[PDB]
Amino acid sequence: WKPFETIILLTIFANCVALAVYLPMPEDDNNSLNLGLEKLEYFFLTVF
Amino acid sequence: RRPWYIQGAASPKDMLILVDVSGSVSGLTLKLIRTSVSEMLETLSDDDFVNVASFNSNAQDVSCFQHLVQANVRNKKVLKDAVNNITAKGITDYKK
Repeated sequence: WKPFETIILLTIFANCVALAVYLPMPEDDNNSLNLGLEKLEYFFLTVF
Repeated sequence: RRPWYIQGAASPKDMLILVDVSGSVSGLTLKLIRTSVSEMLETLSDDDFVNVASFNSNAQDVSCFQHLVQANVRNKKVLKDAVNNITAKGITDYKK
């Protein structure tokens, strides 16, 4: 019943940026920023 | 690119060619890298020594050679044919 809905749609907007800044690379390559955002997925997955 | 010019331009060489075969080079830049390495091998003579390695999260020799070889027409043939068999897959590791 709290303002626990603007906390949630503001971390839903945070998972929309962790998808946009991801750079897709061919044949199984990565960078450091791509591997950082595979850690943020666990955070967003334990908040939702 | 003439042998006499290249001979009088500089001293002999111990060249090592390090070719990136991570996934990011796949496509056009790999095809250009293969043509580029063949052209680079054609500027070498019998007083230079060469080997072509390769790396993507692990570095290995591209060929059967395992050290610097004399860069005569037969050895350069081996290296060119081994370079034309290169594929691109993996993560990049400049340190290895």
